[PDB]
Amino acid sequence: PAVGVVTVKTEPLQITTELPGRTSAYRIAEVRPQVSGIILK
Amino acid sequence: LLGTQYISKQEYDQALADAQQANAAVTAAKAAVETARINLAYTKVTSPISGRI
Repeated sequence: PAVGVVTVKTEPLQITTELPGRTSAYRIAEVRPQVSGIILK
Repeated sequence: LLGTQYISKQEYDQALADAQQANAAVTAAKAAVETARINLAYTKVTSPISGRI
């Protein structure tokens, strides 16, 4: 009986959440006419 | 009336005052008139562009 052995200790682990998501500008503005009428150009 | 100094330069000032502003009121008017007329121009819808309707 001789086996490869790895004695266990405390190992700091920074592995953490890998979770979902969607992305957005910021920077996610719009252009809304504040003056009404016909678009000339 | 100011040539021979028959009024008050003050007075003439006042006269020009309205005569100044008066037309401005006119300006306030013609600006006004066009406004609605413009709307009456809005009525009778103009194609803002050209092409097949």
